[PDB]
Formats: sequence, structure tokens, C-alpha cells
Amino acid sequence: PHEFCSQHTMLVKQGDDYVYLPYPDPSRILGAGCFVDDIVKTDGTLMIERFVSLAIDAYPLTKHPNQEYADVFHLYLQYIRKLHDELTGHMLDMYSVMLTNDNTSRYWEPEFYEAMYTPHT
RNA sequence: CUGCUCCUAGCAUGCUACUACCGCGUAGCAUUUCCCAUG
Repeated sequence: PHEFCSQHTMLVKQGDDYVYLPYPDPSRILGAGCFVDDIVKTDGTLMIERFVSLAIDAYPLTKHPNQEYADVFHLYLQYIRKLHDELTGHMLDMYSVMLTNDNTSRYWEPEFYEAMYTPHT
């Protein structure tokens, strides 16, 4: 369908055959990233799960024919990474201690996002 | 306000695996043992 619940339907190849993936408009995602209330996202170092949640809905933009949408997805990934590492520096240096296990690598590789659409859970 | 999802924490549940010692079951086993008159 051309549009349903503000989701554009795209058909791509997943696994061994083809399935439909609903992808959102890009402008809405970028606007939600840019403009917010105060402190809710005035400094993302305080709150990172926002962009994690945002990226999950931006994943089907990767399989789009035009590449700008994949660029948006990768931009979100890079920003998540930069936020996480700068948070690590801020916390480790001028405080005492942060890290014994990372467990946070997963949030910058498309393996975790793609599992969101795997027909098994 | 309804619906979906994520993360964290906690709780509780189930499951698995490990160790531990205990108890119980089982085998090998080392062991340590000597027969005699008669319807």
C-alpha cells in the first residue's frame, strides 16, 4: 500500500526469500532527533536510550534503493557510538571507576537491529 | 487515553550446568574365615 499509518511499505530480500518492510519518512526521524523539550534531549550524554529507540525504526531505511536513508541510519549509529565513548571518557577520568565488562558494543552493529524483524521471538 | 517496542533495576518463577559434602543404592575388592557323632 502507498501509505498506511504513516508507514511506506518496501519489499526487499531477507534471509532466503522476499518479505515486506515498513519504513518511515526520513524527515520525521531527523526532526525528532533535532528538536526536543529541555533536558529530555538537551544533552544526549544524560540519556542515550532515545537514539537507540529511534534507530530501531530507522533500520528499514538501509535497504532502500536511494542511499541517503542508509546514510541517515549510519549517522544515527555513529552518533550513538560517539555519545557512548565520550560518556565513557567523562565518567572514567574525573571520577574514579567505570568498567569491568563492556556489554555495550551491540548498540553500534546492524546485527542487533536486524533481529527486530526476524520472524521468531 | 489506547496500542506497540526498548533499556535498566528489582522480584519471583522455571530450567540447565558445576562444585561441595552428606545420606542412600550398586560392583570390583582387599580381606579373613573351617565340620564332627549320629535314627
